[PDB]
Amino acid sequence: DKKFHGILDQGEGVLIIFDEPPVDKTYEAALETIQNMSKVVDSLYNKAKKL
Amino acid sequence: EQKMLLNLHKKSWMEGLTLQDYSEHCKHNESVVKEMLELAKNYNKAVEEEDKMTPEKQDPKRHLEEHVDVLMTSNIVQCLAAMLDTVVFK
Amino acid sequence: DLYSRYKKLQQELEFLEVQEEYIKDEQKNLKK
Amino acid sequence: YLASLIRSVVALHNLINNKIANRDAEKKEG
Amino acid sequence: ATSGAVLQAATGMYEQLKGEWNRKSPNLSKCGEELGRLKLVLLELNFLPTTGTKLTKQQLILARDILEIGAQWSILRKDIPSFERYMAQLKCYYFDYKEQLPESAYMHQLLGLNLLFLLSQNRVAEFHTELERLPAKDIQTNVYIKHPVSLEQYLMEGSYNKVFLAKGNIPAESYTFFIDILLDTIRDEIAGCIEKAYEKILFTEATRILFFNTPKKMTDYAKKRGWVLGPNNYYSFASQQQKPEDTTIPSTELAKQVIEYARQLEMIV
Amino acid sequence: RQYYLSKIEELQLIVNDKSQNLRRLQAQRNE
Amino acid sequence: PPPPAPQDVEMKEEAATGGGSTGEADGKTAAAAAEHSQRELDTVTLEDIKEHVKQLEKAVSGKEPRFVLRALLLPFLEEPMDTEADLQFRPRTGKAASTPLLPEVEAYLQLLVVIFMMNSKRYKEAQKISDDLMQKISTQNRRALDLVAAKCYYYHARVYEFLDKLDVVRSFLHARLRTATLRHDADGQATLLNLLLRNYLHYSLYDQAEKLVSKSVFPEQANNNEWARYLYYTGRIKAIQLEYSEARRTMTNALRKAPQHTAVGFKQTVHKLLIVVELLLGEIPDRLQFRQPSLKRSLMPYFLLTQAVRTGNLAKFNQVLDQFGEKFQADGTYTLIIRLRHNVIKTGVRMISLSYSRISLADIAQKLQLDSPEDAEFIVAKAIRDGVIEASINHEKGYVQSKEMIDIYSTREPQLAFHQRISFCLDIHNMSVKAMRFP
Amino acid sequence: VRRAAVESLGFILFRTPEQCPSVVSLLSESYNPHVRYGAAMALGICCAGTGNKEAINLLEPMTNDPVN
Amino acid sequence: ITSAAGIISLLDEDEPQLKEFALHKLNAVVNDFWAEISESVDKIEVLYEDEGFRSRQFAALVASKVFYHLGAFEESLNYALGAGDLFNVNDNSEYVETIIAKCIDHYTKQCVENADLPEGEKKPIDQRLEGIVNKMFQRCLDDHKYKQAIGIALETRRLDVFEKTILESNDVPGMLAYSLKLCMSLMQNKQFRNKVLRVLVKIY
Amino acid sequence: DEFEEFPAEDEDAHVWEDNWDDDNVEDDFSNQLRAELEKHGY
Repeated sequence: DKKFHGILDQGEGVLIIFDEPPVDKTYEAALETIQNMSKVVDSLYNKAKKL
Repeated sequence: EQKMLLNLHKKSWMEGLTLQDYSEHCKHNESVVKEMLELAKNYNKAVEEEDKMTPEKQDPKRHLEEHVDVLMTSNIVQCLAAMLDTVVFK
Repeated sequence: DLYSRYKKLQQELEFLEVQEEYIKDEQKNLKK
Repeated sequence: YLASLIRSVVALHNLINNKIANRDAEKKEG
Repeated sequence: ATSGAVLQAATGMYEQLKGEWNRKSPNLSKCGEELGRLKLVLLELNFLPTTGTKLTKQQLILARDILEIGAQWSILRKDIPSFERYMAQLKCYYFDYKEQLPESAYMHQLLGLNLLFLLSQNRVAEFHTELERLPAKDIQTNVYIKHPVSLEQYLMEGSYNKVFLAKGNIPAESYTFFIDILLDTIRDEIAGCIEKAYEKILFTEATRILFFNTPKKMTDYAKKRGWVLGPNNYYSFASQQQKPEDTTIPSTELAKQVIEYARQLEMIV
Repeated sequence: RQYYLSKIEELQLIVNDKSQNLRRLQAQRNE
Repeated sequence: PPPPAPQDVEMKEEAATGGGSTGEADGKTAAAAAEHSQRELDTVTLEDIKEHVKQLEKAVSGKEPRFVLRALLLPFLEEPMDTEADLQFRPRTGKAASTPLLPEVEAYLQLLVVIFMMNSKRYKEAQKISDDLMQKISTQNRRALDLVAAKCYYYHARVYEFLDKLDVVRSFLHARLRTATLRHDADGQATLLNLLLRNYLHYSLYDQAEKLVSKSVFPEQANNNEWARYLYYTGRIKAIQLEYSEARRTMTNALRKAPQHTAVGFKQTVHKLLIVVELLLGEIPDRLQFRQPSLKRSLMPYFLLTQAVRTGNLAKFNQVLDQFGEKFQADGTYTLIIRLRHNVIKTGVRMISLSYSRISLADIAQKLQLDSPEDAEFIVAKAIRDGVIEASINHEKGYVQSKEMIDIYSTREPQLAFHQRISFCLDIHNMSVKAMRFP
Repeated sequence: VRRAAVESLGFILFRTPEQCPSVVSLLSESYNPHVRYGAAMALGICCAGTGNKEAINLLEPMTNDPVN
Repeated sequence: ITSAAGIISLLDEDEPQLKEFALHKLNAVVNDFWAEISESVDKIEVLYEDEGFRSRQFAALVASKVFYHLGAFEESLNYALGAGDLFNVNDNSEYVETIIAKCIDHYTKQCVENADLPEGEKKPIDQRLEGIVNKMFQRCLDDHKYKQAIGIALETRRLDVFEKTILESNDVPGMLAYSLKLCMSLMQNKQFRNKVLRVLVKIY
Repeated sequence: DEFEEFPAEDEDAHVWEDNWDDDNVEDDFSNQLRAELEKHGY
């Protein structure tokens, strides 16, 4: 349920606490930008049929 | 008198090898990429109105140009300064 | 006569080389 | 990467429009 | 023209070669001298067709057999370069004139020897390319081609265990010598890529995996390989893999790359 | 005759390509 | 009205095309970036499927008699290149002879018309050899020659498949290949190499594509249409050469170069060898490569073959392997018998290597029906030698272990990947800037 | 110095006047007005008294330039 | 087809007449199998170095065809340069056209470089290249239209043949004026301008 | 440029995207789970 940051391993019978890095919005902005550049690339593909 | 006065804005060598600030640089890239996304959003509309009603420099194209230019040069110079500092300073 | 044409072509190539070199310099100075 | 890719995209967009415009002029001239 | 008498004399000396190669302990020097005379007589004959008149096929066919003899002569000397140089010219006779000449009974055995020789020197890509030349019917039918391709398929499907002990099916002694080369070649390549594969291997278990019916040869092998036999008698290979180049920041290469980026950005063209 | 015409042909190719390049460079400088 | 259809449009649009090409040939003599390809698509769409036979209503039989003299069907053909017509229009001099050449074969009636093609081609040969020695002046007749010569002598190679083999096609074109090379590439170099490879491959002969390897390099200006052909051919060279990786790479590069849906035959041919070269690496091909409509009932057998290969049951593969052999030969890839029947295990040990970080040498053998672990050790070792699997082997305790799953992002790898894309994007920008302006 | 340097082109290219329009056609319209005056003078000198036509084609807008 | 090039072994074998017969065989197949026969590299290239070999010029011709086919034109010129007689004297095909198109180009480059510093500072020039160049001159001096060699001679700084060209029939004194036109209007090198003017007044 | 030199040459045309795993054949997962559950004795 993500209410608590940690990870189990039964093979060692242990739970582990980590540092949860702050997602780094740069990469999400990057993905949205490249996806929208893919959209504009399809737009240019709609063009260039007029040659 | 030339380059006697210029010493006033003359960049120092430590200023040249200064590595800026990594947290601030990450904030700068964070803001500029988001602005890039918001510019590309309407750049898509601009390219989707390619139909040439009433043939008409505001918004998407050159703004995207200046953004990519400044972002790319800042990132390149920061990486180069970091690398030079890494290899030369020990 | 073909020799005159060949020399004219070579001088045209040289003049175009001068043209592009000047254009490079002007691009740099105009950017600044 | 993102900056360079966007630069390539805008370069292609200028290229295609330039080709379209000069070809339009050539077709109109005839 | 005297070319008829030239052909008759050439056939006579070729028959002398056939008789001398019929000997079970032939003196290869006399046959080589007769090959030297064939060198001279073949000048009046030709390798490329080159002829403005459609030659009677006999002129070709005898030459065919002659090179075929030179093939079986070569494998009798166990001189691989001679086999290579004779096969390189006999290929033209086999293939360029295929529509005109019939099948020689020696061509399957010789072709199989050539393919499994290509295996002997690890000429694997060329070996596969030649399999396109020879149609599917013969690789399906004749043992002389099927068996070497069978061993190669065994190698791809990894049946080295079968390769090292299925030697009873091989047709001729020339095959035996070529595969007495391939067993050590296979051992050498297995040893070379074990560096990729294993981090440790027991000597006595290695002797099984390479199917050494002579354990001594591995020590000679190991001394050849330079393998550091462990204190508990183990070959080890992780010493070359290590933890490579990660800690050492390559640096200057990154600087050159960033310089290249800055160039390709600020340069005018 | 071989030299003259083979030359003028290759230098014609070069000068044509160079003229196109000069055209694009002039356009960029003009902007 | 249907028979007069060429008179209404075709007779005048072809005249306009010829006039425009000659004007480009006369003024703005750089007639190489013009409508040539854009117009010559009309050929395949309309013209070769129209000029094929001596149609009446002035459609074909009336072409030459009306076009008899141009001083400002062979006997009718003799006059347009004769009758003291002005000969400086080199595109006209080429086209007047080459106009029936492709359509005449496109009729394919094969009856006494093969002789027509066989002689009209040597008419073009005489014209071209006469043009070559005089060192034709600067009017791009090399471009107009190379492509139509390629197509017409391809058709004559078909005829030399009907009769004595097509060696002559190679020997001449190779001689022209250097002739094209020493002056400049008029896009003729690409198609000449393509035909040289095609002549080798029709004989399944291959290796003397020592030409294809860097003894002589392929030109970069191949219009994306010679690119697809040459890349397919070199993929086929590298496939049987046991280097399947770069063959699959370059031919996956090739496949996207084909048109949307008009190259159905070429697309079928490329997919037909792409799927097998992929399974040769143990990688199952993509499903979308079996869902294209016209490609289903053509790629269906190898689909079933793929259904056979994603198992350790090579017996199931063999049970249907002989079921469709003749359609493998008709499609010219049946040599799959030599290159699939034994490497089928490679995919199985691949999937195991994906599923298991650690496994026993016995277990890998059990679930792909292998006999003994003594065999399985050699199989996994071979998979390591080929490099298809990144595992490690330790017989001392029966271990097959995947290497450490290190985080790649804290290493040099992301920088290397991003550097490849940086170079690609900057190259795209550079070649884009290189080609804006021409007015 | 820019003005005089451009003006100096006429004294060195007059042997083949037809090149002078081809080179000066870009110095002819530049942000710097001194370069513009130099371009005009160099074009005039280089063509001498020969009616190059194209030189006049370049000078036709230039005689309407805002700068005096 | 003859799709194999192993016949190169006939040149590996020490019989020089067999080597020459093999060379004659390659010369019929050079431009169908150039890549394969070039892959033999030293096995054919050392035959020029074999001074004991009878017809070294034949191997030289074959290797020059090899390099012309391979695009290493300078190596083609160099491998031809030791042939002699079998060198170039016969105009046969486009290959000969290309090798002359490169060889006298190399000669004129060398002559331009030497003529700038010839006051005993000149650099040695192979007399076989000079021989083929003057053979080309002899051909063009009477072939069909000999009013072309004047331009080459002044380009290659060969004043003697330049003086000869207009001393011949030359069909009109308009050619003696055309030489002056080219000297004064297109050749702008003063250091040779003066020499050409001296030759022109000597003609006049 | 078009490739005429090659053999251009509702059986099952469902629109939805599918994978190799959908053509696989096995008994109902209800049956699989039932058999697994009985045989280990629960």
